[PDB]
Amino acid sequence: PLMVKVLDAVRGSPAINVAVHVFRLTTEEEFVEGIYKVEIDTKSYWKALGISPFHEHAEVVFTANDSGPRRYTIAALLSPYSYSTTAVVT
Amino acid sequence: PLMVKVLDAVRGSPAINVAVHVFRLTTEEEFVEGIYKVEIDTKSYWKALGISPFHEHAEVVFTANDSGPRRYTIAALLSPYSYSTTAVVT
Amino acid sequence: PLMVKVLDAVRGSPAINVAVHVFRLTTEEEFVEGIYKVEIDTKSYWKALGISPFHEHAEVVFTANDSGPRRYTIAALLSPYSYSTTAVVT
Amino acid sequence: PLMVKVLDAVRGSPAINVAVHVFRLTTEEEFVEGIYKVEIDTKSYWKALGISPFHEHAEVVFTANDSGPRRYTIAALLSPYSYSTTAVVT
Amino acid sequence: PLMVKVLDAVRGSPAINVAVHVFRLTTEEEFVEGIYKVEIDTKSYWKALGISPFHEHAEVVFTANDSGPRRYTIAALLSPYSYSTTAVVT
Repeated sequence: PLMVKVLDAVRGSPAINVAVHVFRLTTEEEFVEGIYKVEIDTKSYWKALGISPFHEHAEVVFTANDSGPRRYTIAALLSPYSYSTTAVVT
Repeated sequence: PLMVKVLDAVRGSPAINVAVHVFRLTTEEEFVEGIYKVEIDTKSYWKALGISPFHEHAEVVFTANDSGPRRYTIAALLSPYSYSTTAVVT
Repeated sequence: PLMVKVLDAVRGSPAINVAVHVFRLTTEEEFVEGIYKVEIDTKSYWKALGISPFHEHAEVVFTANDSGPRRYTIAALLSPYSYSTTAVVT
Repeated sequence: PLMVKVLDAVRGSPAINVAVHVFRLTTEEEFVEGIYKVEIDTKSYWKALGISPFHEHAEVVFTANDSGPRRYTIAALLSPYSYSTTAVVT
Repeated sequence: PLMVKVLDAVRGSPAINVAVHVFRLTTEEEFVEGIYKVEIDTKSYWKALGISPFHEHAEVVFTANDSGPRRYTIAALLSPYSYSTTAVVT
């Protein structure tokens, strides 16, 4: 008799982020990966190269210059607000 | 008789982040990975290279220059607020 | 008769971060990894290289220059607030 | 007759971070890893290299220069506040 | 008849961090790892290298220069506050 009651009665004015889950090489099975996922300026360079990517003779030069003027200005991230003044000014 | 009551009655104006879970090479099974995941400027360089990536003879130069003028300005991260003044100013 | 009551009645205006879980090479099974995960400037260089990545003869130079002018300015991280003035100023 | 009552009645305006869990090479099973996890400037260089990563003959130079002008300014981390003035100024 | 009542009635405006858990190579099982985990500038260099990582002949130079101008300024870490003025100024 599984019973999940979430947020039954809401008279007011809220700001909500609900997530209700009810259950009864690289291999992934039977999962929930990302629901509210925020990835900002994420980088992956060499992921899951194949079987024997450099088998016998390899002269590999891996230079990774992460070098830049960047400006991430997020006034409210994954954050609800009922009554508020959210501002980014310059 | 599993019964989960979350946030039954809310008269006011809240700011909520609910997450209700009810249950009855690299291999991952039967999981919930990231629900409210915030990844800022995350980096992965060599992940899960294949079987025998440099087997016999390898001359590998791995230079990883993480070098940049960066500005992450987050006024409210994963943080709700009911009545408030959230500001980023310059 | 499992019964979980969380936050039954809320008249006021709160700021909440709820998480209710009710249960009845690298291998991970049957888990909940990250729910409110905040990863800022996280780095992983060599993770889970394959079977025999440098088997017989390897001349590996691993230079990892973590060197940059960076500015992470987070006014409120994973921290809700009901009535407040949250500000980042310059 | 397992019964968990958390935060039954809240008239006021709080700022809460609830987490209610109710239960009845590198291998990890049957766990909850990170719920409110905050990782700032975390680094992992060589994790879980494969079976026999440098088996017979290896000339490995591992130089790890962690050297940079960095500024992490977090005004409130994993810390809710009901009525308050939280400020980062310059 | 397990019964856990936490924070039954709260009239005022608090700032709370609740965590209620109710239960009835490197291998880890059946655990709760980190709930409110704050890791700042944590580093792990060589963790869980595979079976026989340098078996027969190895000339390994491990130089780890942890050398940088860094500024971590956290005004309130894992510390809620009801009525307060929390400030980082420069």
